[PDB]
Amino acid sequence: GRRIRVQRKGAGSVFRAHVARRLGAAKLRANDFAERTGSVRGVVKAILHDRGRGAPLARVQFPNMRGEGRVNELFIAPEGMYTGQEVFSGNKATLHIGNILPVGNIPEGTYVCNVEEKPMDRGCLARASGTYCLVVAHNMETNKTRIRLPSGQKKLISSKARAMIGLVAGGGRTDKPLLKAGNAYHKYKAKRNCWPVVRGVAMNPVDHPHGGGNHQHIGVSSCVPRNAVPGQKVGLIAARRTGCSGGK
RNA sequence: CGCGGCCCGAGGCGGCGGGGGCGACGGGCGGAACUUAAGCAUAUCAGUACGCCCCGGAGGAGAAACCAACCGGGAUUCCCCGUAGCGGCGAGCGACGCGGGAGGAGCCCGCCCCGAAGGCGCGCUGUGGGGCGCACCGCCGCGAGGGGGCCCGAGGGCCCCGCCCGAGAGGGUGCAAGCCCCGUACGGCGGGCGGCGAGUAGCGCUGCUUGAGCGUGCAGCGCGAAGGGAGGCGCGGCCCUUCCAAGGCUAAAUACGCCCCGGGACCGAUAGCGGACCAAGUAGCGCGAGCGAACGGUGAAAAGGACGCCCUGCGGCCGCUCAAAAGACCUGAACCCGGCCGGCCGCCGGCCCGCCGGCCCCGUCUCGAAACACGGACCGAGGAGCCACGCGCCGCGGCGAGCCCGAGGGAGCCCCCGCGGCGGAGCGAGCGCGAGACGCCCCGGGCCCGCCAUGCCCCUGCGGGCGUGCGCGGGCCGAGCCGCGGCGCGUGGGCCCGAAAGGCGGUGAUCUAUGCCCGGCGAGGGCGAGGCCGGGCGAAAGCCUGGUGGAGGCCCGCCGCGGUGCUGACGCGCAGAUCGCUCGUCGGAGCCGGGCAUGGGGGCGAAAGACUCAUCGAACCGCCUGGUAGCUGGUUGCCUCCGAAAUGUCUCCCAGGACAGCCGCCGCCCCGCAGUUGCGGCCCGUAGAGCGCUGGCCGGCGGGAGCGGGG
RNA sequence: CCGCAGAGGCCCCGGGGGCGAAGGCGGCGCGCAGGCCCCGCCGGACCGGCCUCUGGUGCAGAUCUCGGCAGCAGUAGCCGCUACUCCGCGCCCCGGAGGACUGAGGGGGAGACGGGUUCCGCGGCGCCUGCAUCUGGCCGCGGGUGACUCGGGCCUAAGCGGCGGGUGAAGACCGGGAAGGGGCGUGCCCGCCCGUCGAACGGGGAGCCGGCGGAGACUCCGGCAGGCGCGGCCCCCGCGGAGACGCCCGCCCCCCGGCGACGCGCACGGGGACCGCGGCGGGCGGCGCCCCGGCCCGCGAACGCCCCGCAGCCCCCGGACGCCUUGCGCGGAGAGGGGGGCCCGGGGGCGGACCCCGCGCGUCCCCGGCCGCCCCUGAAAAGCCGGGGGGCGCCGGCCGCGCGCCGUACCGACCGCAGCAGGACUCCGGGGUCAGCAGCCUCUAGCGCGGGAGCGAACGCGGCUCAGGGAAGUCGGCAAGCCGGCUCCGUAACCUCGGGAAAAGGAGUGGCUCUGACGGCCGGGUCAGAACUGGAACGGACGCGGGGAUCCCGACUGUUUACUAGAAACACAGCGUCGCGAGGGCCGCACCCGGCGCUGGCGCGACGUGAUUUCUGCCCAGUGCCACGACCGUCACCGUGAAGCGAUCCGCCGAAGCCCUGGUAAACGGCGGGAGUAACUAUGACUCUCUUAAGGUAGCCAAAUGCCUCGUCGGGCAAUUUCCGACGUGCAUGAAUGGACCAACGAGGAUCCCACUGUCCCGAGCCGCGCCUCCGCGAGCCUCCAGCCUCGGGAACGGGCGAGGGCCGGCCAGCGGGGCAAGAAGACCCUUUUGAGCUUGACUCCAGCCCGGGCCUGUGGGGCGGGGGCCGCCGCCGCCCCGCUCACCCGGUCGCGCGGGGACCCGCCCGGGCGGGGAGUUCG
Ligand SMILES: [K+]
Ligand SMILES: [K+]
Ligand SMILES: [K+]
Ligand SMILES: [K+]
Ligand SMILES: [K+]
Ligand SMILES: [K+]
Ligand SMILES: [K+]
Ligand SMILES: [K+]
Ligand SMILES: [K+]
Ligand SMILES: [K+]
Ligand SMILES: [K+]
Ligand SMILES: [K+]
Ligand SMILES: [K+]
Ligand SMILES: [K+]
Ligand SMILES: [K+]
Ligand SMILES: [Mg+2]
Ligand SMILES: [Mg+2]
Ligand SMILES: [Mg+2]
Ligand SMILES: [Mg+2]
Ligand SMILES: [Mg+2]
Ligand SMILES: [Mg+2]
Ligand SMILES: [Mg+2]
Ligand SMILES: [Mg+2]
Ligand SMILES: [Mg+2]
Ligand SMILES: [Mg+2]
Ligand SMILES: [Mg+2]
Ligand SMILES: [Mg+2]
Ligand SMILES: [Mg+2]
Ligand SMILES: [Mg+2]
Ligand SMILES: [Mg+2]
Ligand SMILES: [Mg+2]
Ligand SMILES: [Mg+2]
Ligand SMILES: [Mg+2]
Ligand SMILES: [Mg+2]
Ligand SMILES: [Mg+2]
Ligand SMILES: [Mg+2]
Ligand SMILES: [Mg+2]
Ligand SMILES: [Mg+2]
Ligand SMILES: [Mg+2]
Ligand SMILES: [Mg+2]
Ligand SMILES: [Mg+2]
Ligand SMILES: [Mg+2]
Ligand SMILES: [Mg+2]
Ligand SMILES: [Mg+2]
Ligand SMILES: [Mg+2]
Ligand SMILES: [Mg+2]
Ligand SMILES: [Mg+2]
Ligand SMILES: [Mg+2]
Ligand SMILES: [Mg+2]
Ligand SMILES: [Mg+2]
Ligand SMILES: [Mg+2]
Ligand SMILES: [Mg+2]
Ligand SMILES: [Mg+2]
Ligand SMILES: [Mg+2]
Ligand SMILES: [Mg+2]
Ligand SMILES: [Mg+2]
Ligand SMILES: [Mg+2]
Ligand SMILES: [Mg+2]
Ligand SMILES: [Mg+2]
Ligand SMILES: [Mg+2]
Ligand SMILES: [Mg+2]
Ligand SMILES: [Mg+2]
Ligand SMILES: [Mg+2]
Ligand SMILES: [Mg+2]
Ligand SMILES: [Mg+2]
Ligand SMILES: [Mg+2]
Ligand SMILES: [Mg+2]
Ligand SMILES: [Mg+2]
Ligand SMILES: [Mg+2]
Ligand SMILES: [Mg+2]
Ligand SMILES: [Mg+2]
Ligand SMILES: [Mg+2]
Ligand SMILES: [Mg+2]
Ligand SMILES: [Mg+2]
Ligand SMILES: [Mg+2]
Ligand SMILES: [Mg+2]
Ligand SMILES: [Mg+2]
Ligand SMILES: [Mg+2]
Ligand SMILES: [Mg+2]
Ligand SMILES: [Mg+2]
Ligand SMILES: [Mg+2]
Ligand SMILES: [Mg+2]
Ligand SMILES: [Mg+2]
Ligand SMILES: [Mg+2]
Ligand SMILES: [Mg+2]
Ligand SMILES: [Mg+2]
Ligand SMILES: [Mg+2]
Ligand SMILES: [Mg+2]
Ligand SMILES: [Mg+2]
Ligand SMILES: [Mg+2]
Ligand SMILES: [Mg+2]
Ligand SMILES: [Mg+2]
Ligand SMILES: [Mg+2]
Ligand SMILES: [Mg+2]
Ligand code: NA
Ligand code: NA
Ligand code: NA
Ligand code: NA
Ligand code: NA
Ligand code: NA
Ligand code: NA
Ligand code: NA
Ligand code: NA
Ligand code: NA
Ligand code: NA
Ligand code: NA
Ligand code: NA
Ligand code: NA
Ligand code: NA
Ligand code: NA
Ligand code: NA
Ligand code: NA
Repeated sequence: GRRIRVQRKGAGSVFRAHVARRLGAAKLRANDFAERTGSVRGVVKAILHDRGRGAPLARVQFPNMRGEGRVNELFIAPEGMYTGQEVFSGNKATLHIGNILPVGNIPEGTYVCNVEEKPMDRGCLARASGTYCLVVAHNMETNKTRIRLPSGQKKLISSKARAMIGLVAGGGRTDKPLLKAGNAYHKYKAKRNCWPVVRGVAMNPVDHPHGGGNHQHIGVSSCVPRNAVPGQKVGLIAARRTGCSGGK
């Protein structure tokens, strides 16, 4: 046979993300001495649309603390943030929607977004439109805090990791049908080359393990083991069960 | 927080080096497959092709941590000579020592002693010096000797008579030249003590490699030393014989293309190099890597064509130069053709010559070809069992218990000298033992040697002698060595041409597939969604009606973009995919241009195994490669003498082979033969015949002990 | 033995030769033959008998190689693109006259790419210009491309390269962690880190008119302007307004900004150019009759100054149910009103330059303010400018100079072997008819293209008409025909309520003469009505749906086998499952390193089904997958114990895996037989029996799926192997390998009805081109030889052979019975110890991944188990756990005021497991 679609994707070429006309990487403000002691004030300048992304981005201007002038940031906007609003970051930031503060100072039961797994990594956990995390409990003896992820799993992170109050803006996007093939075309034209999708049973044996036969059908079981080598891992990988169980 | 030394680093300046090129030879790495094994996977091809790196006129190797087992040799290289071994123990593969030659050459550093005596801006983290005690090339030149007659366009021709010679090699000149010219032969000049190399040697595990076999050489990882290494079977112990690794240098004898010189039983213009021609790796072909032709000749001398006459010009005639037009050119065949002149159907035979008689188209495979089996329009030229090595047998020559142009050396292609080797004794796994008795020749017996087994005797004793018994090879008064020729087989492209494939290194996204960036484009109509305004109804919620508005992968339709049907035209085309009508779509998942990206078992794919420059169920270019073929086609003069088989056994054998049979040639010897009848002895169970045996099968008539049916 | 080429010898005064060698042509003789010899003619310088030696040594064939050449044959052919004629002069060149065409998406006028001199003048016909040629893109000889303002040179896009270094046997490939530059002017100050690479369409400082040559022009000349620099002379450090703002011009550094700079769309408004109508002036044509009715011309740039400029945005007074668009929209966060400011690719006046006058619909281009749309939001940089703070100081006017390098002719003359009906990007776009940039005719401009004449057979190609009938033709209504514009009337079942729908189906339409309606302080077209009148005619050419009733498949728009398949195949929205929380998942990759990822579960990746509606049954025995399930048995190296001279051998120890215990079917898949039985018969609700992991549920059916089979019954027909409706123990239906149903849609498959017709009964007539005859030009394929039949025998179907019957010789137009006609070493079938693609529970293996030990690799503490009761020595052996930081690793930061892990991981060596993802090979 020849190389499969999954094997060809990993080599780049016509399978790279289309990044032209993107505003940049969205991140929390970097951690420094000024906000390790007090608070730093900024102002929201604009709210913009990012190609490929479902959630809006906000441009926030802060004073420069190692010289003269100003510093421009790029945040993921929580719901309810408006142009001209002033926000704070630091150990002494107040509990308002746009503010950034460490999770140790956030009361249990609060909604947070753009949480950082390890201190000083600039956010990585709740970044897609409509998502949020919950602060569950604190442990002052070990200095660790428990959170609940959008998938429902529970994780322990250090109490010095920062987050933003609120939930990500743009919630409800997936409640509307795409309806037409032309809509999915535009959606994926803003992201990467991955659409439309040809079924494996509709191919010839030379280019997929599912192809061939006098009727269209999968010859064997579709569950493959975890240790299958790269050209073999197609179908359901290491599935614990299959079918529509119906219960919890 | 400052500044001096040492150490470790940074920027600049000066002077010196490096890099790239070379179809051979040389060194170091990486590393195939075709092919053979009648299949194939270990093996082989091959430590090859090819890729990468690096010198030189040579390179590399080199002065024992060597061979050997001897009444020993003694650094490296090159020539002559020849079997241990490895191996689906198959096919295949394969060294070295001893011996004879060419050439010949030896040494250093570290460690140890002194310590700046040194190459002095460096260097004690070591420069410099030493062992300490006993005892063929090039350049320049000169260079002899014939006339007369005849006849030719010109003689180097014919006849007669001469000369030169350290020169009679050759070339030129109007026809075969020692003496017509240049050259050829004969010249000159220049050039006792101290001290021996550590992440090493070795070992364990793993990979490659070798003839190296319980390891030939190398390497990775782990462990890791003091006297050490080797002696072609491992381990432990004790001896003997030999050498001193883990640092370095070195001439000679040897190999070889381009370029220059000489020679040849070589080719002679479809040959010889692809390339004999004032322009060839040229013209021309391909996006590119690459591919790559054809074309020689007047005559001694260009003397390369006078004059004249016709002609509207184009041209023609007549003649001129020359030995000759040999006139763009030597000679000038065949096929095919025009004129004039003679005939009427091919071949063989007879004849007073058109009558009679006979005659299917060759080559090939085949039981069988005129075949409706294949190849062949015609003509010319080219066109296919050669060579090397190995093995067997035959003939001839020389010498003969011997024989022998090895390499090489003597300045003599042909002369002189010149080792192995083979032969001379076999058998046996091996320790080992070891032949006489007869014979024109041949065959056969009989004895003897070795291997195996036995009986008796005895010294020096699992040792000697004598005898006996089967089988296998050898022997009994040596026949070989070298060379030349032939026949057959094997290994090499291997008589000539012919695959579908496999490998190595390179070149392409002008077409086409997908993506990204920058630009551009879409006549005219139809339908009439949300939102908004007026009027009416209603208790309220709300509803009814007229207008406005201008949504949509909506509809009709032009250019564009496609490609349905006629299964129309064309189908030696306009065209290696076109033309005409008819048709699908036409604001969108639309169409078009340029730039850029993805590369071959890879890419790209709204998926047809589609497309990737007329090439895709694996592109193109060159090379391995004249790849292999038990299969199809072809394989070139005459006469004479002999003359088959299409069967048996085995075979991954059934379209092929080996052994036997049939046949040819070459012989040799001298010993009665026969595909026949007659006479004498013995053997066989077929035709026919038959129903005694083994089976089968119609009835008739008698006896009834016993049994059954029925009266 | 004959012959060929060459070597060593002989050839009696030293072989034969211009008194004529080799070779060629014709003719005798000799030899069984292979061959040899002699004679005549041609030719013009070499040749060879005998002996010994040597070899690239003798041709009819190979779909042989190279060269030449025949018949066929004066044959096939010189059919697209409407067309030429008379005279000078010749069908083709030039001129005049006539007749036509392309038809503004041009056979027009110009560029980009590609070509490379094809361009121009003079001359010419040897080649080419498939006929001719006096012509030419052909041949010869001379010429021809001018830039401060146009393009390139500069910028950056998608990309490419470089980078102390890293890796690999190299070639090479990969790359942020590295003491990485300037200024002013000599001393100080500032500063983390690439590119004068990549766009003759994107960005960009500035050009217009007139004229001149033979071939060049935004380039030359004349005139009039712009931009950017340099040098002299004079030469200034801000005022007005109530405000929006105005008016006369400062630079350098740090920071903050702007311009450059950006989507699509139906409409609405403005400007320009084009177009048309009327008037006045100038010129022309025709004129049988009319004609102030026909045609042509009447021009004004860049740039400078002054006025005007709707909508938009802003200022002042003051304090509201008003203002206003086609649509909207706005107002106490300040409307209307009155009075002002700013921008506006534009217009007017005066200059440039001694300007005929008015009016209007439409077309194209550009601009404007709004509104609508997106799970789509519609480039960047050089360069230029402004503001704040700081530091500095003439900065403008006049007058002079200057502006380097390269492209530049011409062409669809380009690619397809060619002067090939193919392919090949863009710009400008008149009149009439009309909805129209459609079709048809035409002004401007261009131009008669592989040649002509005759004739008017068959037959072909492209067209036309046809009595009566009307699908009877045929596999099949294939082909052709019918319909069609606009206005009015009228439109069913069904439906996802949006459609169906132009459903179906009717009627009207010309010309002329009139009437009314709709604006403005002249104009315009449109809509409606009436009389009259033409062969019972009017969308009079052109352009332009035939319709209806049903079944199957796919929801729909879309895509596909370039060159035989456009579909029911693929895609699709929707639905469902599975994996992953970054120290992760999936993939690339020889190594170093990469992609998703400028990402973070409303995400990313892997699969199946395939809109809506209604549903989606039972089975975990098999195979697969999964257990932070369990360590039962087995299962490595290493380690450790016993024995041994040693090599070694025997035990223990026991990671993953398997085994074991469970879960899982929108995982792969699977889903039964035999008997008896109800008051006629028949059937079987019911009973018995064997048996599975479970025994096919809801549905559906002789279906695109039913062998038997043309199943049985009903409908439709005169008559039906077709079609529709039912029936069902269904060879072998069936539930996301999805079941059933379905409005809209379809160059999809199928049956019937209306209308229509040469499809047919059954053919006839006609038009143009070819054919045919002529002048000019002029090939391919094929070919053992030949070319009349019947029978026989024969490789079993003869042109030839045996026996009979016929036939002078030579040609033409046609034709398709033969020549087993041609085109190709059968692709079907078999064999060969010949392949390749693909599969897997064939056999032998490899990457990759998982798991264990050792090295890398430090510094401390502790627990357990082994060397009647222990106590062990504190040194012996194993396994295990918890710290610290210094190795090692990861993150943040411009190293401006700091983190996370950690002796584990990673890497390397050896060992075990998984492993059609991949490789090689076999398949008597
Ligand atoms: K799919
Ligand atoms: K080898
Ligand atoms: K045959
Ligand atoms: K045949
Ligand atoms: K011999
Ligand atoms: K390939
Ligand atoms: K046989
Ligand atoms: K009997
Ligand atoms: K440019
Ligand atoms: K020009
Ligand atoms: K899907
Ligand atoms: K199971
Ligand atoms: K069925
Ligand atoms: K019936
Ligand atoms: K269709
Ligand atoms: Mg398919
Ligand atoms: Mg497969
Ligand atoms: Mg199929
Ligand atoms: Mg230097
Ligand atoms: Mg070979
Ligand atoms: Mg073989
Ligand atoms: Mg073979
Ligand atoms: Mg083979
Ligand atoms: Mg070998
Ligand atoms: Mg050397
Ligand atoms: Mg002389
Ligand atoms: Mg001479
Ligand atoms: Mg030493
Ligand atoms: Mg080997
Ligand atoms: Mg020994
Ligand atoms: Mg040497
Ligand atoms: Mg030649
Ligand atoms: Mg005769
Ligand atoms: Mg006869
Ligand atoms: Mg043959
Ligand atoms: Mg045969
Ligand atoms: Mg036969
Ligand atoms: Mg024959
Ligand atoms: Mg010949
Ligand atoms: Mg003898
Ligand atoms: Mg050959
Ligand atoms: Mg070959
Ligand atoms: Mg192979
Ligand atoms: Mg390209
Ligand atoms: Mg392209
Ligand atoms: Mg729209
Ligand atoms: Mg549409
Ligand atoms: Mg056709
Ligand atoms: Mg034809
Ligand atoms: Mg790859
Ligand atoms: Mg005979
Ligand atoms: Mg066998
Ligand atoms: Mg009998
Ligand atoms: Mg002569
Ligand atoms: Mg020869
Ligand atoms: Mg011949
Ligand atoms: Mg003709
Ligand atoms: Mg016309
Ligand atoms: Mg031009
Ligand atoms: Mg010209
Ligand atoms: Mg020319
Ligand atoms: Mg410019
Ligand atoms: Mg310029
Ligand atoms: Mg550039
Ligand atoms: Mg531009
Ligand atoms: Mg000028
Ligand atoms: Mg010009
Ligand atoms: Mg020009
Ligand atoms: Mg070409
Ligand atoms: Mg053309
Ligand atoms: Mg019919
Ligand atoms: Mg019929
Ligand atoms: Mg039709
Ligand atoms: Mg469809
Ligand atoms: Mg469609
Ligand atoms: Mg096709
Ligand atoms: Mg088709
Ligand atoms: Mg049922
Ligand atoms: Mg059925
Ligand atoms: Mg039915
Ligand atoms: Mg049917
Ligand atoms: Mg019918
Ligand atoms: Mg079934
Ligand atoms: Mg199910
Ligand atoms: Mg099914
Ligand atoms: Mg015949
Ligand atoms: Mg006959
Ligand atoms: Mg015919
Ligand atoms: Mg015929
Ligand atoms: Mg064949
Ligand atoms: Mg064939
Ligand atoms: Mg066989
Ligand atoms: Mg194979
Ligand atoms: Mg395989
Ligand atoms: Na070099
Ligand atoms: Na040299
Ligand atoms: Na010749
Ligand atoms: Na001559
Ligand atoms: Na015969
Ligand atoms: Na044959
Ligand atoms: Na033939
Ligand atoms: Na004897
Ligand atoms: Na349409
Ligand atoms: Na297929
Ligand atoms: Na070959
Ligand atoms: Na002769
Ligand atoms: Na030959
Ligand atoms: Na004219
Ligand atoms: Na038109
Ligand atoms: Na979707
Ligand atoms: Na099955
Ligand atoms: Na294949």
